[PDB]
Amino acid sequence: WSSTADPLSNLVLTFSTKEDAVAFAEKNGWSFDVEERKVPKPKSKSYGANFSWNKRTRVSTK
Amino acid sequence: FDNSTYRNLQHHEYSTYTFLDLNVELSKFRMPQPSSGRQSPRH
Repeated sequence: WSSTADPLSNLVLTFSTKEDAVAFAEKNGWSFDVEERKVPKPKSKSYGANFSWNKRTRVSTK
Repeated sequence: FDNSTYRNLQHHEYSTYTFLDLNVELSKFRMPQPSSGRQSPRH
């Protein structure tokens, strides 16, 4: 079986904002690394572009 | 004048290539085709 010796291997905490997590870590004395949230950028979708008269976006199959 | 006979008997003499022979014959009557500016959508 898989054996461990550290008691915090399963500890995961949930927070509403980054600032809340930072405050909790600071008041508990833990040094932390923060990663900014990654949000997918808005994209421009066009179903008509599948059948362009002169562009490369025209699809060869459906 | 009479409505007796049937006037569509010619299609009895149609072979396997008649349609494409007619297309070949009409090839010289057309106007130049428009162009999209490419050779293909993958060019």
